[PDB]
Amino acid sequence: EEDASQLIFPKEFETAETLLNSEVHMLLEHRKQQNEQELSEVFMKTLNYTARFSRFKNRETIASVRSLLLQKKLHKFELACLANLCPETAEESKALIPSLEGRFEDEELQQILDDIQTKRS
Amino acid sequence: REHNFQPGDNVEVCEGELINLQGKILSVDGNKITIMPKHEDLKDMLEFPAQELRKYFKMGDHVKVIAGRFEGDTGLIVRVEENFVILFSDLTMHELKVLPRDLQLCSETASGVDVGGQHEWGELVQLDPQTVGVIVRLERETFQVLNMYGKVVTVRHQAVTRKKDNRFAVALDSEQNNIHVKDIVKVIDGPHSGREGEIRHLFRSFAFLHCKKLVENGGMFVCKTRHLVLA
Amino acid sequence: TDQDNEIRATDLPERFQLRSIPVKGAEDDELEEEADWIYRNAFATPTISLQESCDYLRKGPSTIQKIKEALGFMRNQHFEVPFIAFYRKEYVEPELHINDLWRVWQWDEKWTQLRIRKENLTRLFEKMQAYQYEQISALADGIRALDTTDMERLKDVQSMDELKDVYNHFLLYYGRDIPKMQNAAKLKQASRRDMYTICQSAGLDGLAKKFGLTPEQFGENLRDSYQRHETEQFPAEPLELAKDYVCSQFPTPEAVLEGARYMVALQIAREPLVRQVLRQTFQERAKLNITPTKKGRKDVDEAHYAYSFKYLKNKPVKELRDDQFLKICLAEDEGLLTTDISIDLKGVEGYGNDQTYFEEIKQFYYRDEFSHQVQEWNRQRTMAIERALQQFLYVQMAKELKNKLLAEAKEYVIKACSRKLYNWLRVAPYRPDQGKGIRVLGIAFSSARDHPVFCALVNGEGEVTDFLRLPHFTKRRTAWREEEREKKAQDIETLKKFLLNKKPHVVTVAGENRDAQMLIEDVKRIVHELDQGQQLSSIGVELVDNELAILYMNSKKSEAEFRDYPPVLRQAVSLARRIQDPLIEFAQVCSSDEDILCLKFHPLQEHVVKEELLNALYCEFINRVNEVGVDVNRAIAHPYSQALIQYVCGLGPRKGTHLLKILKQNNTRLESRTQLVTMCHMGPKVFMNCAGFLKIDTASLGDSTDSYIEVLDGSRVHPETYEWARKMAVDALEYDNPAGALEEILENPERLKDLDLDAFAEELERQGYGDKHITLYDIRAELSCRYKDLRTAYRSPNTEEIFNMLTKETPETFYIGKLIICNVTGIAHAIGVKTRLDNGVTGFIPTKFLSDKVVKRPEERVKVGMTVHCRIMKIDIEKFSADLTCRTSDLMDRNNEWKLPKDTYYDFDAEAADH
Amino acid sequence: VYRIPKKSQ
Amino acid sequence: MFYHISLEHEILLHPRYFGPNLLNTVKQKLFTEVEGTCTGKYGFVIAVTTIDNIGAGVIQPGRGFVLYPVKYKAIVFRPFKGEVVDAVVTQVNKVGLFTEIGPMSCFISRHSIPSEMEFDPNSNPPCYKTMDEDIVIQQDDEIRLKIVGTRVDKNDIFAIGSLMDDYLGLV
Repeated sequence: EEDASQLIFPKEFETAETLLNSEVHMLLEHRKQQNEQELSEVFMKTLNYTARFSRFKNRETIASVRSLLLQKKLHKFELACLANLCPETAEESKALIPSLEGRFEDEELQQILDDIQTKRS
Repeated sequence: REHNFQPGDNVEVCEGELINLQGKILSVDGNKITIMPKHEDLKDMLEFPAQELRKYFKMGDHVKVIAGRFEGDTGLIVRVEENFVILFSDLTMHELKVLPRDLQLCSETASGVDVGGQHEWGELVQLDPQTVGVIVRLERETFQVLNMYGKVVTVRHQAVTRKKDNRFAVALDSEQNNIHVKDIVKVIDGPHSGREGEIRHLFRSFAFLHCKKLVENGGMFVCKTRHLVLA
Repeated sequence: TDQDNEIRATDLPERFQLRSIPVKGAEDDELEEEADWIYRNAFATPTISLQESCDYLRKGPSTIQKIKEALGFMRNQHFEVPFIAFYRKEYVEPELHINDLWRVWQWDEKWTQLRIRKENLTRLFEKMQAYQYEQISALADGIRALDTTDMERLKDVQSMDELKDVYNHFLLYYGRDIPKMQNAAKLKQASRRDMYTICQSAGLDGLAKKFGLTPEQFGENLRDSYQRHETEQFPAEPLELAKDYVCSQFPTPEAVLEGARYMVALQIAREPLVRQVLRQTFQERAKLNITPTKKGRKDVDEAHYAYSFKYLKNKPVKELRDDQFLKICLAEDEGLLTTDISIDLKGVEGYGNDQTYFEEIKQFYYRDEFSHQVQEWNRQRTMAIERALQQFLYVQMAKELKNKLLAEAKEYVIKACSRKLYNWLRVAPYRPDQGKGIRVLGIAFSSARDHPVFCALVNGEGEVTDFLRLPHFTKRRTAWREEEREKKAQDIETLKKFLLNKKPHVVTVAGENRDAQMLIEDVKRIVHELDQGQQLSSIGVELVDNELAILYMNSKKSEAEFRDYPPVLRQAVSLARRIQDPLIEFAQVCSSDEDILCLKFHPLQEHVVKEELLNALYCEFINRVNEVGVDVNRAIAHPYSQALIQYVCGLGPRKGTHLLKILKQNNTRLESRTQLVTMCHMGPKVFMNCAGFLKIDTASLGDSTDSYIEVLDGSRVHPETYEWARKMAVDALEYDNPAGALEEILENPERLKDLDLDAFAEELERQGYGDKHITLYDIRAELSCRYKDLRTAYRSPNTEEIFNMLTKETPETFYIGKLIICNVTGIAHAIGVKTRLDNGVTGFIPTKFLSDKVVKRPEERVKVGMTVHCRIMKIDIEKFSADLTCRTSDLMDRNNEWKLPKDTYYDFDAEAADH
Repeated sequence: VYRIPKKSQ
Repeated sequence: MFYHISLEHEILLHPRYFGPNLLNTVKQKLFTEVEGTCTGKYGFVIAVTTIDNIGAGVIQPGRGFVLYPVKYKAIVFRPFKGEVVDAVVTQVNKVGLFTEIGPMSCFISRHSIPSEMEFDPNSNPPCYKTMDEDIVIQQDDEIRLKIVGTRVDKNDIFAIGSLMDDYLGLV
């Protein structure tokens, strides 16, 4: 019954806040910087994964795409996966996230995707 | 003829004007069920006997097979055709192809919880007068007995007898200090490199370690004494 | 399964049918290209690392023809390696011995694999070339046309590395259009963009092309080490030119150049010629650097396998020896070390920076003009090459080279396993100092001194004829209890009566531990008491390694064969059988469940590729089983020898089982080799492969079987050559009956020594059979002694073999300088302290080495039963004793006089800085 | 017809 | 997906850990109690970022222990059916492709992969090419995929992917 395709999630987990792969890369690198008992192999396999997929690396550049998206009608679930995937076209964003089908028109949605790609190093 | 529609599974209607409507099983019988099916997202009650219903499962939730070659086994379904519902077993990353009518839905683990209480978790045994071991998992024809070498040899249920505990035993460790049974240690070096446990039994060259987070061998592994540190 | 019936029916060797990629016939053009390709890659190309010449049995350019012959026999005529190595050796010697023929056979799989991908990749390049031609015939600055040079690169590919370069290059320029091509041919594009596709969507191609050299021209300047191509110069500064490409994705001239530099940097890194030249250079220049982690500085102690190399600085990969790189990857996988491969020397020097590879190659893209316009373009070219080397090529070349160094180190460990198995299977049957075999008494015991000794008497056929238990034979004649002496005297008389009654030719004692010396000293004395009484001929008393016998005793087979017998008595039977024929015994413990891997071939054998190691070990069985030859009637009469039939050339486990199955169903011996065709319905190619290697004991046959017995069937003459063997025997007697001639020559073999075989080789060559010189010298040698066992004659184990066998140690695991744990057993008069190690060596600490300070009485320092840490100074292999020290100055080794020798490139400066 | 020679010394 | 949540936990502490460094020892004892553990409810918990509060510790009547209800701020990974995520391929087999999302392993059967992908069981890199050698997918390789199902095993989740849906494959 719990399906991310249509946004149905647990009662205690709807109040949770999402994070980007770079955003957790900064938090986990900061915790490794403090601690180096040792870190677990679950911590190690989340560093190397979230490193390979950290698509843009300044934090401050997130807050514009966050503030405009809550000025649109998207959820905080899309706010992080559309910054982890880094999709090209609005037709790809609706194909990856089925919750975007009918939620916006393509040419308005495409403008946000072009705004995200600019931050990449 | 027989029907295997147990409490807590899911069925659809396979032919007729009310086709493809999935509901949970509440009432159980043989042929004449006259079911009241509890659907997802549908408030109304239908009425069906056993011959007009199908054991149906959406991709990616847990299944248990009752009858077949692979009987008594759990996994995840990956493709659902009309009669082949293929799945991954939780024992092995291997194919498993079975009929949907002999299948059932439960999200639980196959634990093997006790009745009566005559043997228990981490209990010492004597397979042969030259070797020692611990009994950790009851399988359908076989047992996971873990010997002192650190290995499972694959034996039937009748191969084993009950050994009395050496409760007053000690050995020597990485600091050349006293390590006993019923004590929490860390096994960083040795065959089982990077493991956490409590010792339950000792021998000539070995210690029988115990945990609940570990899934292999009922949570147990066996290692040398000079590869231990006190935790 | 259905496959097993198809394999039984099909007239091809079973291992040809079980090969991963099916064997297909080859045209002479394919065989000539393959023969040259196998010669370059398998025989001419030296290893990157220092590897011992593992050819335990560079081969010159004449080897190319010998490889062309060998591949013709395998691919077109379907002969396995042993048939070629024993019955076509005139076409493959002197360059190729049986292991080189296996190396050719293994590399033919790699050639076929390469040719298959290179063909399918050509089908992709042809479809892409056609798709571009359609779009062009229906041009924008981003259109690079796939031309005949792009195709000629692919047809010229010589390895899976060069193929991967040509494919990655193709994906960079055309990967974006692949889904469009496939949809036009009649599925949705996998989408992700590395920054290159963003730069192409922004149209930076018009700017990336303006840096001067195209990627290939820079590749040619790299290849040739001078500017073969002069840098084409655009007439504007790059920072002014960048203004034309500013958009929402690249808002500034500085960002447009950062995007275009990336796009050029990736084009340099994915140019096949640049990768080829850099890979070639990286294999020459690569330096390996190693640093220990925070875990590694604590865990890599003096005893750990990673000790000699935990800090390496600037070690050339050309100087890694044998398995060393596998030990490095294991220590890195354990998280103990971090490894770094750089083309540069690492160091803080100004000359150190000037000497870097990047300072050499920047010169191949700079335009040598001092004008500020050119100074700023040379700065952009500098940053494009810096990004191309550091972010793509140095990372990708280090990963490719790491995989090669690791593959060479794993292949050394595999070759070291096979070289050890060869040394076990090559031992001949024991012959007392013969036609009815030897009766052997194998004697086994457990390391626990209260467990009973068991003896098993095996007849020459391999059957257990009688067995004995001796509950007190482990006791010592100098025991403090006289009851122990008395109870052992009854067992000594029991063994003495058993030897007197059963008269075995050799008694084998298990190499379990040092008490095997006590059993051998007693058994040799008991045999000498029979000799002093002159009652019996000399009986051998041999120490036999019990590792194989332990694997037997623990096997499913040893219970299925003898369910009723105790396990120590099952290790007594394998110790009798091993000295009768080591090969037949080693074939018992090597099941379809892959039980073979439980033997200690090499300390790292569990870290090499399992499937490759199993091929490398089963090839040692196939080499020796076909040299020794298999008696099928011994297999039918004695189920013990049935294991060899699967290792006969051509046969394998399915056809081997089927051959015994038909002969069991008919209830007949195999009387003559023709019956493999006429009773067993064996096809001509499988018969060709196995017929020379199957023995038939023609002397064992009689009665109605006398109607058809070819005397050659007991020998290595192949049935295709029986006519020449008969002619050679008839002519050796100058007869004016070929069977009578052959019997007369086999009884009188000295008569053959006058016969000039070379004239007959000329006549067979003239008759169109080709060169037969080596075959005729072999047929003459074969009639001189049919089936002479070519194995090395049995010898008792030497002092080094006995020590390793009884302590379970090697010179690497028990070395001078090692730290050890021991129990004190006593004091010598004080001259020193006696100890016993866990491995059973009796250690001695001379009184002056008990502490740094003068100790007059050892009782002030040690007690009997006390456990003590000590350091080995000297080893006596004959006496099983070692001169130990426990002085604190030696225990911590404050002078570093005992610690294992470190690598030449060990970084003592990092070691001192971390301390 | 052919014969192998015993010509070798 | 990765999340950031305030969880609560209650841990028991023996009096030998009292004195001025008590609340600091509660932080240390929580740092090896709520890292790399898991539930089928909140998901796989990666690490703790900050601690919101330590409550007043209620002394257990009858034994010496005191429990401390702590609220803490941690980053957790929970996959859902219907997410589209990236992964790294760890091993490729004739049964299916086995891959890895952050803390968690996945599997995709050969049935859930597009019909063109045949096996390459023979080569040094095990791959699944197509008949044209076009999209070659091997070990250590950046695959997008869609989770179609979840599983819990003793504080470890183990999802299942699929790869026939659009814009999902090789990087």
